[PDB]
Amino acid sequence: SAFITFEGPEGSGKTTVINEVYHRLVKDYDVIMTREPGGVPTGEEIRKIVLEGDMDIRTEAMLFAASRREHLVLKVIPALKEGKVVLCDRYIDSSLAYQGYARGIGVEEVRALNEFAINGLYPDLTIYLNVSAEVGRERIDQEDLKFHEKVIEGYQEIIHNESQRFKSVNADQPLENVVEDTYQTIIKYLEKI
Amino acid sequence: SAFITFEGPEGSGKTTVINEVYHRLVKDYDVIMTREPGGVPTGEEIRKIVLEGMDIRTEAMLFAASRREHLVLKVIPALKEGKVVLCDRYIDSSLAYQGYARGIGVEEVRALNEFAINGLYPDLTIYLNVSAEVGRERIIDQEDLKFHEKVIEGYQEIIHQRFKSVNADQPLENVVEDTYQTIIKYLEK
Ligand SMILES: Cc1cn([C@H]2CCCN([C@H](CC(C)(C)C)c3ccc(C(=O)O)c(Oc4cccc(Br)c4)c3)C2)c(=O)[nH]c1=O
Ligand SMILES: Cc1cn([C@H]2CCCN([C@H](CC(C)(C)C)c3ccc(C(=O)O)c(Oc4cccc(Br)c4)c3)C2)c(=O)[nH]c1=O
Repeated sequence: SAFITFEGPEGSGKTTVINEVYHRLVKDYDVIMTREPGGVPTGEEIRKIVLEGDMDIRTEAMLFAASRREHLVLKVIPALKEGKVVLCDRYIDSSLAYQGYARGIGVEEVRALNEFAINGLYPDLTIYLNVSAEVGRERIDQEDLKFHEKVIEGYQEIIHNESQRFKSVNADQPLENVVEDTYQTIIKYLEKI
Repeated sequence: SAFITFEGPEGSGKTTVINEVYHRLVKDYDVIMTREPGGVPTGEEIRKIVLEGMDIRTEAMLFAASRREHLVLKVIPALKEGKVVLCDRYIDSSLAYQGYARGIGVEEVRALNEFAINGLYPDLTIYLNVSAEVGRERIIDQEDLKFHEKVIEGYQEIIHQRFKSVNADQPLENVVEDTYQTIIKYLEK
């Protein structure tokens, strides 16, 4: 079993990449792909509160962490117990970069919150779709651009402090190459375990 | 302004105490009575999830999220107006109930709630210290009795500066008087 998360800003091609990589991995592994809330009823009700939110950033961060726990308990943990490879589109690192860094709560504060939610369940491997701010901008106002750059800056601060868990993939390449590198990184990891 | 929370297990006379203290303090102060979620839309929606539908950590994070919304949208605006806010249950209830009695761990729940309150600790906290036996009589099953006892043990650990322990085994008239005198001494100094 392996718990692999996918991370990146908007414009990294993350969702297109995970979809392709998953389609290729299904041919050789017992794998599922999910994201939060991912159909878990409580997480879906929490999602509705977030979308209906000038919500206080700490309340928003707690709602993401509550959804994360419900999705972890109902979907992720049972699949890992059945020996599956679990691919998850966004996890703890999205809260660290968005709520912690870009919104300014602080990465360390948001990490403490998320550690309460995940109760030790860190990913075995996190693929970071490393898109430059400029390529990201072109794939997508001043406020939206400032936020996008701050999300990228946050991910770089997180990856600098936890190098071993992450595998950075060049997301500035054509999408076919991003898919290939991510798939190869994953199979290299899965064949070692 | 003053932020005063009230804590205690069921059967501590907490409802009677807050209402009677409110009625006496309104003569001299701009006072409000509140409890979470306290009518804050988001908090009320979180409460519906809790009541109409759970993993204990998800539950703890929902109480904390409702706590933050009630603090930001109701408590802080009242404190800014110069109000005395009488709040029925706060951080200490999550520590005693989720942390201790439900078994998540007091330290884990404390960290969660410090994220939620971001330094906004009560100015004063009245703990209505009732014995399990007097509390049980005021309430009126084995699992419920043991849970009530665990809640009390949870509060004992928390209490072990803002805390003012009032002897809630006394008749309620005396519990009210002691609580009111404790609050006046705080407000007037
Ligand atoms: C997992 C995670 C993600 N993200 C970002 C990633 C980029 C998109 N954004 C938006 C947020 C916005 C406030 C509605 C604008 C956004 C966009 C679409 C949706 C949807 O599912 O339709 C959405 O809802 C969700 C998603 C996941 C959990 C819950 Br609960 C609610 C939020 C959320 C964080 O910031 N932190 C995190 O931990
Ligand atoms: C502030 C706080 C309280 N409590 C306890 C105190 C004793 C009562 N219990 C129950 C819980 C139960 C699971 C439904 C049995 C209970 C009973 C009635 C209600 C209702 O308001 O109708 C209720 O809903 C709420 C209350 C507050 C916030 C949100 Br959100 C939902 C929960 C909650 C904790 O445990 N931690 C805390 O931080």
